[PDB]
Amino acid sequence: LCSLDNGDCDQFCHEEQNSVVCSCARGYTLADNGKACIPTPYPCGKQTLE
Amino acid sequence: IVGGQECKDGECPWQALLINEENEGFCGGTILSEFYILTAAHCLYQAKRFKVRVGDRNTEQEEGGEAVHEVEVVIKHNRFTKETYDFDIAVLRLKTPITFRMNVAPACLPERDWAESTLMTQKTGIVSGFGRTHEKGRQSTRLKMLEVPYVDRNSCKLSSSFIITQNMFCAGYDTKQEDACQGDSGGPHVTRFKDTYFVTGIVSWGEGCARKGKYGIYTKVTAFLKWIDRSMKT
Ligand SMILES: O=C(Nc1ccc(-n2ccccc2=O)cn1)[C@H]1C[C@](O)(c2ccc(F)cc2F)CN1C(=O)Nc1ccc(Cl)cc1
Ligand SMILES: [Ca+2]
Repeated sequence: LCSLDNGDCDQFCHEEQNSVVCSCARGYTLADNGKACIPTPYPCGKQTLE
Repeated sequence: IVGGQECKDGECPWQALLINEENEGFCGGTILSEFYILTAAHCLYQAKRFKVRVGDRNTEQEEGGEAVHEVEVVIKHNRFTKETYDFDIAVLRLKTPITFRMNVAPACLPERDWAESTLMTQKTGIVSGFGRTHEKGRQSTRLKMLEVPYVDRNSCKLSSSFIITQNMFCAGYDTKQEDACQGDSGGPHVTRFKDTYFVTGIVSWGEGCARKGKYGIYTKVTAFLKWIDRSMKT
């Protein structure tokens, strides 16, 4: 589950009812696939390109 | 930072610098949000009054991207003491909001359990700052960063002349001449996970800098996540 490559989550991983639940830090939203974290510019934790 | 490399454009955007009335950097900080900076409680004794500079990479010259913010509220952990250096943590509320831009952005605050199982079990973290580039040297002009291995907890209890509490963790090298140093205190230790950087430590203290058989000592942010959250709301 979360022990296997972070449950395939981009960020936070929890095991609820023996299944993976992904979540994201503030300023990100959880994608439709329930795994990717989508920035809502200058999201936390990203080096700046512009 | 002893050794390491220069932060190139945009590489260390969560770095804050606490500056004295002489506009001189004495400690670091981490950008948590537009209003809040993470630093060390012990930095608060190193200056009567101070401000926070964001967006700086070279202190010699003012390029244009830098911005200075005055401090509205200082929140120092009420259990810090110079005797132990335990609970070495503070949060600053700024009077005006940070404008995120190139070289100015926050690092992510992680969740406690995930951080401990996933970030702190990483091979390495990254520490940054404007501190000395050698033990006896002068404060650095350029912002630097250094990858520091996480260090086995028993390995670094054995190495320390002072008690390592559960609010601390060790990072760096046994004999390799790379470490954080004085002037880097208060600044970021972040851990990279899938190209996203989470704050994991606050540069705290060490015996000298880059010494053989000694490690860099950092405040364990995961021990204070609830305290940080509370400080940012109340
Ligand atoms: O303040 C310092 N050291 C210090 C302070 C307090 C304690 N300490 C720790 C626990 C309990 C009591 C206590 O005093 C230990 N070292 C300064 C002077 C320092 O010891 C020092 C010594 C000889 C020198 F020639 C120059 C120096 F700057 C190095 N310091 C420092 O903070 N280094 C450091 C900090 C963070 C990291 Cl990640 C790596 C290195
Ligand atoms: Ca500058």
